[PDB]
Amino acid sequence: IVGGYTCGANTVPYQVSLNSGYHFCGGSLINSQWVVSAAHCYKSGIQVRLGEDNINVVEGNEQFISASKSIVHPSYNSNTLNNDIMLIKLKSAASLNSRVASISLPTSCASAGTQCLISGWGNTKSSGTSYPDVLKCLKAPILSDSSCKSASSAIITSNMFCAGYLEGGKDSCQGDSGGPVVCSGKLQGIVSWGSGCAQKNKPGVYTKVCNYVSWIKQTIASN
Ligand SMILES: COC(=O)[C@H](Cc1cccc(C(=N)N)c1)NC(=O)CNS(=O)(=O)c1ccc(C)cc1
Ligand SMILES: [Ca+2]
Repeated sequence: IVGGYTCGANTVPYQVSLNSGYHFCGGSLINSQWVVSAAHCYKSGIQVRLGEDNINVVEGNEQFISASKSIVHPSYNSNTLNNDIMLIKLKSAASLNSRVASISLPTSCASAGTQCLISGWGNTKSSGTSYPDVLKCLKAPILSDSSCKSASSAIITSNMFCAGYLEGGKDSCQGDSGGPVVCSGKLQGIVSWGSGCAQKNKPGVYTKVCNYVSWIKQTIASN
């Protein structure tokens, strides 16, 4: 996260860290046994870490649980990042409490102008690299599709939405991928892609979760 602030230990209880010997992606706990993340974060041998703040120090509220199954969206296109979403089932249900909680799925799609909370342990520099050990937070508004396409010229599908600032300076970054974008207490997006980080007229692009609720629900019900 670039231009954000330190969230505070466990103030974002649904945030998870995907670890394969090191943190490589974020994720969101949607219930005691399932996590949602980005399809481009797919990898075998994933361990989910819950209740994390400083990912390099055992602080006492963590739950480390291995994944038993990973399900990338059937229509994920790695070239365009369309349908960049994946579900991860935990080998065992996590113990939910004040520091480890799930985030609800949306019942409707959020509108441009809505303020959302984005979080992660990704790079904090727009130029060069500097990885924080504690969770960073960023408040950012959903941008209109027209204002976005008009700025980045990049290809934005109906399963994506831009959030951030066209002036640059604040944005999600490398290592934040798969992380949550929460608006109105519901999971509305997943950190997906962008051109560099916090560059002017290059806002972050997120997976539009409201379009996948049916798939998520059905998949969780049969797996
Ligand atoms: C990959 O390294 C990076 O610094 C960022 C990471 C990232 C991830 C998720 C969201 C954001 C964000 N800004 N909100 C940033 N992405 C890039 O810089 C990618 N742009 S890119 O134009 O460099 C590019 C595009 C496609 C390929 C195969 C490789 C590189
Ligand atoms: Ca820790």
